[PDB]
Amino acid sequence: STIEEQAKTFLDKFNHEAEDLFYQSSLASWNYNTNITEENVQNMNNAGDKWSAFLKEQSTLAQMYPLQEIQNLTVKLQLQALQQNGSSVLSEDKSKRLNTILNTMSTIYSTGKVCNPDNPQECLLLEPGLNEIMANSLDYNERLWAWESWRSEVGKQLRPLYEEYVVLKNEMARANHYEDYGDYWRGDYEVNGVDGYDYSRGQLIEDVEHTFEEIKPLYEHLHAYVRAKLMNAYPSYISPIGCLPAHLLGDMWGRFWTNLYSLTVPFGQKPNIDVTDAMVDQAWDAQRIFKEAEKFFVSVGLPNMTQGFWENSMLTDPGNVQKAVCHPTAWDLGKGDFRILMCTKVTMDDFLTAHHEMGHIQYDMAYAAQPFLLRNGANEGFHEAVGEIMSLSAATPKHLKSIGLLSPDFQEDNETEINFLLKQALTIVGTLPFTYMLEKWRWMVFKGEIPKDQWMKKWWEMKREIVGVVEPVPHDETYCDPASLFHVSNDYSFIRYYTRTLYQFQFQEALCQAAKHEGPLHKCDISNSTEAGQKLFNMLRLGKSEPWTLALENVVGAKNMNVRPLLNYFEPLFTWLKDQNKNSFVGWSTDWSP
Amino acid sequence: TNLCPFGEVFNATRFASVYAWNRKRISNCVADYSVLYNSASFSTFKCYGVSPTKLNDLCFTNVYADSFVIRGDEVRQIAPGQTGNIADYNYKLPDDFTGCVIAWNSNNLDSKVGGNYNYLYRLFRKSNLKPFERDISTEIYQAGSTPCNGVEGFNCYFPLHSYGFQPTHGVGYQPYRVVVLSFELLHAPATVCG
Ligand SMILES: *[C@@H]1O[C@H](CO)[C@@H](O)[C@H](O)[C@H]1NC(C)=O
Ligand SMILES: *[C@@H]1O[C@H](CO)[C@@H](O)[C@H](O)[C@H]1NC(C)=O
Ligand SMILES: *[C@@H]1O[C@H](CO)[C@@H](O)[C@H](O)[C@H]1NC(C)=O
Ligand SMILES: *[C@@H]1O[C@H](CO)[C@@H](O)[C@H](O)[C@H]1NC(C)=O
Ligand SMILES: *[C@@H]1O[C@H](CO)[C@@H](O)[C@H](O)[C@H]1NC(C)=O
Repeated sequence: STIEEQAKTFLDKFNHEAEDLFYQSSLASWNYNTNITEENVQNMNNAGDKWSAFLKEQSTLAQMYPLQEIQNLTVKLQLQALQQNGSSVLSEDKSKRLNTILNTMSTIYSTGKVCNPDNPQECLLLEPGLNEIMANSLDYNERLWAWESWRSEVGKQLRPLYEEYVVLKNEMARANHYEDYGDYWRGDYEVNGVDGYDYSRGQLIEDVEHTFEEIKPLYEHLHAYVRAKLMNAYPSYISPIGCLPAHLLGDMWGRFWTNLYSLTVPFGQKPNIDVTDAMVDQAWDAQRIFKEAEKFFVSVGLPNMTQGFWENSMLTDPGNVQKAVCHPTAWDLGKGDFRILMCTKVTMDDFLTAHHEMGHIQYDMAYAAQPFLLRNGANEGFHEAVGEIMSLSAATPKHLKSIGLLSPDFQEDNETEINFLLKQALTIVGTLPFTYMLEKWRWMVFKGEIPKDQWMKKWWEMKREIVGVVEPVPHDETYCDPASLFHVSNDYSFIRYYTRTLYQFQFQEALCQAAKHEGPLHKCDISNSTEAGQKLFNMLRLGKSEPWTLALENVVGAKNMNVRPLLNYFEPLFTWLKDQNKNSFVGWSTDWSP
Repeated sequence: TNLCPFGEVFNATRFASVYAWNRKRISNCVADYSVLYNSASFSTFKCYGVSPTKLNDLCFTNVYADSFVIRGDEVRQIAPGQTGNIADYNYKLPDDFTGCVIAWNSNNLDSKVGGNYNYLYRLFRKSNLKPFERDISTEIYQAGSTPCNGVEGFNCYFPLHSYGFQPTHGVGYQPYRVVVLSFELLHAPATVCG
């Protein structure tokens, strides 16, 4: 009868059709991912094209349901998520050119190879060649060569491609009544039409800037201490008051700072916690690791894995016979098919990753009752944050001592948790300024607050005010340095990681304030606390049926990104860094350059 | 005198779709529910209006066995007073239901790799069904005001879809064979007892 009932019936049909076709597409992509064969590639591409064509057709048939006449909010959310026509709003010629640019970017990034200044025929790709160069070399000159060569090989190649990409994505976004493509992306955190829980797309920019402003002291202390350690590791190549070199940050592009741990560990003599030896000594295997993670999740009352998870997921590399792409991934194939694909080597890192991916799968099981369009995190940063808090809880020495992978003879003195917190901050507080800066630059580019000839001129400007990173060599505008990243090149939203980092600590503090945990936050262990488990499940089961602000308040009690949990988590480390940095100039000067 | 043919209802290989469920009538025989109760392989043996024990020592004039295949996450809808797609559009159990709903996982037979699209449920209906009334009529469903003229289009939908049953589906989406026994009493002499 009414338009609302017609839209309800339409979405009722779309739910079942999309469930079937998404199950087929994901099953084909899974069969490819476990078994890299060209026939499997054919199956995957056929099913993916079928899914994309079905999405296009359903978006078309949905656009004739006007949103302004829908009083329901879940129906409005589904219709909004389905009516966004994407690149189809553009003409065929420009859309084909855009897809060509996207595929050329993907190929240029995924196939580019850098070569030595003497052997241009035998040389190395990004992975694992440049990967190991950045993650293991302590040679300044080798890292500088790797960095400059890859920036001047893939970035320069993608620069005109990125120009066309940006200037066509602006057309695509404004054709959907968006201010830019950056606004299109921020439209994930946007909430409208809910009183007391609305969220504008500029509200996200405001909130991200505010939380980063609050972080800036802790990050700056971490950066100063790391700068002092690299002073003691590279005498003449760093200034005592300046910033850090770009190439010398443990990674190709300074996303994570983990690979500085050996060069920045607070107490090298103290034994870092590593139960991999205690795992091989008890003959632990992949099945044992995942059973331990499942038992951990049952401890907090979240349901144990379905039998299909044990049967159908690839928890171990199937030998050297068949080759597979086994980055550890969680797969919600739909219709109750939850799987994890990971080549599990018995290790503490892989133990933590098993907890991470089982957290992903547990979140996926939570909202398996929401309609198909609402089976995702409340926003893009919720799903990986729920995945990350479980690794945080499992890595704690209390859990390890309780599961029998750490002997009760182990003693916790200030040195070991300082080591733990520095590791955690190198992983986490290192990536926050980089992520925020990169997405700030990208949004400025998309909106147009930057003339094109001033991209890098501004980009390496803000490195100096935001992250504290100087360019080892000057760059002209033909460079497109950010495209050297997997996400900038391959058209991905990068602020999901900043938001994820904030929400994970908010979730952790909320859960073990509901777990009655007494003591420092970094000792937070949620195991055996069914109260925290129920608290988190109340948020998890929503999917994105309710606004992300309301879902976040369902656990934290705040409607916004609360930076306070992160600072509270790193409080012991923050105090230790303040004590340590008394004989160093905290704060970096933007003028000094290599 | 003879044993009531419950086996061929349960031993059968082809169950109907839920929208076109099979009705089989049992009468003029002595019914043994002991195997039904003690099978212990059923994942849902819920009896309404009668207890599992006393029904064996009870007389009825007619029994109806309604066979069909549904999802697992929908077996709950086979119960008096329930509401959903299966309860309202496909198969309705009355509020005063006086029979036993039996349901067992059948992921092995009724699901095959690539999908077993032979089982259909009625996704849309103009009005919810009545108790024990079958709706196999397949007129195109008109959501809006414009008539359909028997073709697919805006506000116009085919009223039947299929569970793409696969062996790797979750337990709630795994196929579940459901046999619904309904016991009836009339003024005519009872024929199902013993
Ligand atoms: C991998 O794919 C090939 C090609 O389809 C197939 O012959 C082989 O059986 C597959 N491996 C497994 C373990 O199924
Ligand atoms: C919105 O629709 C859902 C089903 O689509 C329904 O359960 C809910 O009650 C509706 N909202 C309101 C306020 O009635
Ligand atoms: C998970 O725990 C429940 C609790 O009773 C149990 O019924 C179920 O069998 C367990 N899952 C598996 C796969 O064993
Ligand atoms: C959880 O509780 C069980 C039983 O009370 C105990 O055996 C186990 O060690 C506990 N684990 C943790 C991490 O508290
Ligand atoms: C049909 O198969 C079942 C096995 O579960 C069993 O009742 C018997 O073998 C067959 N039925 C009859 C009435 O024999």
